[PDB]
Amino acid sequence: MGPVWRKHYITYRINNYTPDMNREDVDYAIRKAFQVWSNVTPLKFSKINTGMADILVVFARGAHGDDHAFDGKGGILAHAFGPGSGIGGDAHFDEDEFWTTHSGGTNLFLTAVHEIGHSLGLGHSSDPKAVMFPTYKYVDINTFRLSADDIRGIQSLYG
Ligand SMILES: NC(=O)[C@H](CCC(=O)O)NC(=O)[C@H](CCC(=O)O)NC(=O)CCc1ccc(-c2cc(-c3ccccc3)cs2)cc1
Ligand SMILES: [Ca+2]
Ligand SMILES: [Ca+2]
Ligand SMILES: [Ca+2]
Ligand SMILES: [Zn+2]
Ligand SMILES: [Zn+2]
Repeated sequence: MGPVWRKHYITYRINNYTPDMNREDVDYAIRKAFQVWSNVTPLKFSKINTGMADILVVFARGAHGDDHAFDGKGGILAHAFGPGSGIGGDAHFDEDEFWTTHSGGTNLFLTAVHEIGHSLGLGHSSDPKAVMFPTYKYVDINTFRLSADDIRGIQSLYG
């Protein structure tokens, strides 16, 4: 097992915005992704626009300051650090991907759901129907729901 936030009130901040999408559409995708996890836990998420946040959201390309360089278009889409101080919790998205509000390119909302799972301390699921399954695939975003496995996983960390 890994680490967890030793608190239930968790802040996030968007460091910077992909030019792929409009600013409002980015904020929304991220907000809705946090809400997915909020809906099945006691966790409360708050966006801040300046200052120290628990989870920093970053778009960057190639080698971008950690031990985990991105790899251009395709392959790695994003990654996130487990709960902890400093870079802990932070979620990074590869700017070399084309981020979208829909099924075009790589869907930011679905990807954020997956990465925030990691930011909260989840690992991967062996269940192909779970959002924490290790590879991207588009599913209808209006009908999207966490799988029972995702809910089991997150509730085992936060009660
Ligand atoms: N070359 C690679 O692709 C490597 C290989 C994996 C490894 O060995 O680390 N991947 C990597 O390095 C990184 C690691 C970071 C992470 O895992 O988040 N992974 C990645 O870059 C991929 C991260 C990702 C994983 C899953 C999803 C999604 C799943 C779903 C979904 C919805 C319903 C049902 C089923 C699925 C919607 S969206 C989105 C994004
Ligand atoms: Ca990539
Ligand atoms: Ca952090
Ligand atoms: Ca891009
Ligand atoms: Zn990174
Ligand atoms: Zn993952």
